Amino acid sequence: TKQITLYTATFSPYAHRVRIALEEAGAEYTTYDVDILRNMPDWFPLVNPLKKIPAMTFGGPEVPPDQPSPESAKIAESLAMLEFIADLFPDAKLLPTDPVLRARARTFMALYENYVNGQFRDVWFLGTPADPLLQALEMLQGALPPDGGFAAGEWSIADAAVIPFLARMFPYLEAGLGLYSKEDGVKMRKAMASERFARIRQYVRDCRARPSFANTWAGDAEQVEAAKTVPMLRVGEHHHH
Amino acid sequence: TKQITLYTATFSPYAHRVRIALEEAGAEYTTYDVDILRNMPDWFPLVNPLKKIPAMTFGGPEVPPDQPSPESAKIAESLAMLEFIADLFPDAKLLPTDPVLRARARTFMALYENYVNGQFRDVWFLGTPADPLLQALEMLQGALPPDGGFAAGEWSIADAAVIPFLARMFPYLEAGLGLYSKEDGVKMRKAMASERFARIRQYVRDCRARPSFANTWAGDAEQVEAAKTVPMLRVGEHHHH
Ligand SMILES: N[C@@H](CCC(=O)N[C@@H](CSC(=S)NCCc1ccccc1)C(=O)NCC(=O)O)C(=O)O
Ligand SMILES: N[C@@H](CCC(=O)N[C@@H](CSC(=S)NCCc1ccccc1)C(=O)NCC(=O)O)C(=O)O
Ligand SMILES: [Ca+2]
Repeated sequence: TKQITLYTATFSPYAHRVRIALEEAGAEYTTYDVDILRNMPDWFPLVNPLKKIPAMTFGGPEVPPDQPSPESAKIAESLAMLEFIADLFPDAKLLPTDPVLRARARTFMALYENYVNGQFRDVWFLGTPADPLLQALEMLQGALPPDGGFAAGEWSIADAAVIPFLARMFPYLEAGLGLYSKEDGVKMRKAMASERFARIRQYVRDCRARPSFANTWAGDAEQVEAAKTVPMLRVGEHHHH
Repeated sequence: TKQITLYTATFSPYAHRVRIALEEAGAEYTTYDVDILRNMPDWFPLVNPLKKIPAMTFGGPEVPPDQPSPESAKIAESLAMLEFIADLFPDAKLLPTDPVLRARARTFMALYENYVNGQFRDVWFLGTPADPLLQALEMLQGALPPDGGFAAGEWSIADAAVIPFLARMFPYLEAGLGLYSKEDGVKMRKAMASERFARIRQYVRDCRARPSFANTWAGDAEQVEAAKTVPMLRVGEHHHH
């Protein structure tokens, strides 16, 4: 198989998505953990001109990750990477075969990206109000099959897309990480433990139980420590509405 | 053989995406145009509970669009619909077969969704400064093959995803529709006419020349009039500095 190199960082939920999918695929791959606390290496724009993590190279000669080759394909954007891995490894069935079930997976990924993800970003990094995030999570939970299972029934890349963010939410809340107020932290912790969110808590447990999560997660406390190194999580800053 | 119904509106670039893809697929389908100036029908949340257009039903008995059946699948989110149409009509080759070229298509869609679409929204609906939108458009332009072609080479759903927005930009600017100032309107019109943006103009021309655009566009002047009906475009209102 043509080589896969993923440029990643422990804190990054977008990178985590692609690590999960690569584990589920059974792929051979290399990871290279960047250090955002130091100057970005001058080679990094060769693998992602937008200066984003994850970055992915595919094919080309086998080279050290810090010496990327011009011959490798440079694949940008985590959701594009998820669909790429699903295309590369059809025997791993990272999407359903049925068109309608595949659409459920794609719909779930779009619902998350369009209505939930920006709320996580704004509540955590800007300290905007928590209620719209809780409303968007309740909407997303309503898209899950009610009786159990994953977004499209069997596990798929839709679950790789979403679990990195939901799995960080619980330990980040408990550690008090984020720019939201104390009041909104209390509200979120009570809501996420309440009966209204029992289905999404089961979904999180089901996704975390898979080896693809265990093998790509540093541990709750270690992930909290990695997130504390993120400059935009301006420590000691909180916003109040 | 299963029925497709698309709930649409002329002004909506998101619905336009799916009309283009259905044309390219050679699908048999029904459209039902909603009227956002009157009360939303009580049946509409049965097809989409987020109150969004487009909405799609698939399968079930043939029924009038205003009497949707519980037996049809209810598909939400325009990009999920595009991928669904590609899956349903494999002989139409609405995505490449090669995995790397497929990833170019997905990347282009993610670049537009994540970095460009929100700039269009800020500038048109809030009147924020135009420079970040021009920067994001230059980035998107840079992702196209420079010597010609569509986003992934051959035409794909990536081009159905992006042309509705780029095609509206030119006539909207010429009509002065959107919350940006005259100064930023002049700036954008000059920029989009300059050699800096020749490649994206070629892209717009190439996408517009296909029958799938012609058969799904009401004409520039008619599309402008339809957009004037949108409340959040606040016709007559402009924000300065
Ligand atoms: N749309 C993109 C988004 C990727 C992204 O935002 N990644 C990083 C942000 S980009 C980043 S960390 N780039 C680092 C560039 C760099 C490389 C090497 C050394 C130093 C810096 C992230 O996880 N932020 C945290 C959050 O939003 O919760 C995608 O889906 O891949
Ligand atoms: N993420 C969604 C976005 C869909 C969306 O925003 N659609 C409409 C907005 S939702 C809409 S128009 N809802 C109408 C609901 C309705 C149905 C029937 C009667 C009355 C109202 C739109 O085109 N807005 C214009 C723009 O953003 O440029 C998608 O990708 O499908
Ligand atoms: Ca439901």
